[PDB]
Amino acid sequence: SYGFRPTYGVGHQPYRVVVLSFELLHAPATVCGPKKSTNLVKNKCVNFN
Amino acid sequence: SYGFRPTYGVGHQPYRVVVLSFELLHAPATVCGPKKSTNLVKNKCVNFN
Repeated sequence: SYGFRPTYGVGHQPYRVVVLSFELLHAPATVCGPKKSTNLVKNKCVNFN
Repeated sequence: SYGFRPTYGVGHQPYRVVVLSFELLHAPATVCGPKKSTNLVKNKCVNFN
């Protein structure tokens, strides 16, 4: 057990760490923001995303 | 002279440092642990160390 106290230097103070672990998979997309969906074209070249 | 004091942050606190310096030489081995010596074979292929 560590035993950190609030009156010492930063070398013995607790820091909450969120280890973001992820992987780019074959699965359908889940979490990629509120970004605007656009229209669809079937004959013209576009910069699709 | 630094003049260190025990009531300041870690940026101004003395740290004892042991600089390990070594080199892999032709000389016979000296310091490589209590690891178990094994038997010897003269006709069979092995993974020697």
